[PDB]
Amino acid sequence: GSLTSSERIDKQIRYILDGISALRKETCNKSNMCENLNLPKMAEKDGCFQSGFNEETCLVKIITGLLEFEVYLEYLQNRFESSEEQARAVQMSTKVLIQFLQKKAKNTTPDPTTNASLLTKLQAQNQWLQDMTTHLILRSFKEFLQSSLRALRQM
Amino acid sequence: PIKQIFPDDAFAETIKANLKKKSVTDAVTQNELNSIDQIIANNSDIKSVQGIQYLPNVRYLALGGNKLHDISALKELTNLTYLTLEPNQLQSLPNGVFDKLTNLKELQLWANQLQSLPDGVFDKLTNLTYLNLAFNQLQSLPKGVFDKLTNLTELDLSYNQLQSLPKGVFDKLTQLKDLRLYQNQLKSVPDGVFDRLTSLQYIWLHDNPWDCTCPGIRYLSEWINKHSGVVRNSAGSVAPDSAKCSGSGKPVRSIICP
Repeated sequence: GSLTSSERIDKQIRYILDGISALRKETCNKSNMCENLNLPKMAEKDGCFQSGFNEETCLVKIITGLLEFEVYLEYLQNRFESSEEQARAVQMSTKVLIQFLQKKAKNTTPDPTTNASLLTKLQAQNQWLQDMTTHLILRSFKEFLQSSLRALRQM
Repeated sequence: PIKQIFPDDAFAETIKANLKKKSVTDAVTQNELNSIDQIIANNSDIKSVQGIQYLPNVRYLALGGNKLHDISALKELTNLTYLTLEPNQLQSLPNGVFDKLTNLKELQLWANQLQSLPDGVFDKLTNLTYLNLAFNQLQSLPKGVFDKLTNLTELDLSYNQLQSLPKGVFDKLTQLKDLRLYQNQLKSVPDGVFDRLTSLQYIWLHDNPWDCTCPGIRYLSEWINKHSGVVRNSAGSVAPDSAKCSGSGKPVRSIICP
């Protein structure tokens, strides 16, 4: 169904959000960082807000951003000790998510090679930078999901 | 007025918005009530749906949220076809909630503080083509739990704490095409468990800590090798090797017994 599928996506996102919240807790319990990277962000032009809403361009953006987050999600593996099953679950449930959004759609991936070296570049940095990268992934992937969640609720 | 018919505060706002009314004190016609066939009220603050029984033609229902416990009034919506039910805090399904809802095609039941499914609970739902019991925290399934569900084509049991499966659990599901068991605690499955699933197109087994000690792993290991196409990863792609042994991290299907 349409209501079934839409509930099922709503639910999958909420589960990822809970997870992110766990990693958040664990990380700024070390960094206190909760108040360059070019991380995927929603802008009014993407069609996802209530002023300027557009199903088709919103949905393309959701799926493109999520696909861009993936390498940042890979970065996240083994930077967590008490909340690692979740670190893994977040990575894996994003994939399931992207798969649900694709069945929903009609009509652009990232290159693995940039991603292989962007990833060694982030992993190469000092411990403060490493944690600063983490807090920003978590923060921006979260805002991204929330924005995706509100819009899907209106599609 | 609406607030009289639907005594719950949030449920009255749902209906008000559903009908394009200006306040919860507006009167409603027999026409307005007769013609609601879809109610969308997941992640709401509803505690009770009392009043819903005055809405005989609801076919599509999404219902759920932190505060919900009182769903007794669902029982006589004999037209309900698509139901998504998410009572976050609920601990016990009312005796035979689903018994009179025999036109149900699609049932999503996400009730994570429930922990045990009462036996018989799905026995009247013979028209179900799709059952989703993800996100509960199920340690086990009761015997015979899916037996009357002859028509299921999609069954999703992922994100639970299943440690084992009942012998024969899927034996009556010959139309099943899609079966999800990922993100549980399966150490193993019983010999034969998939043998009757001759329509299976997609199965997901990854993110279980499988026990690969021989001879126990035999059946599963050989099963995965002999349906290398059905076995899928989180991105929906073919990945026989996604099923992995705990500790070691080897592919289950890389284990060969004497």
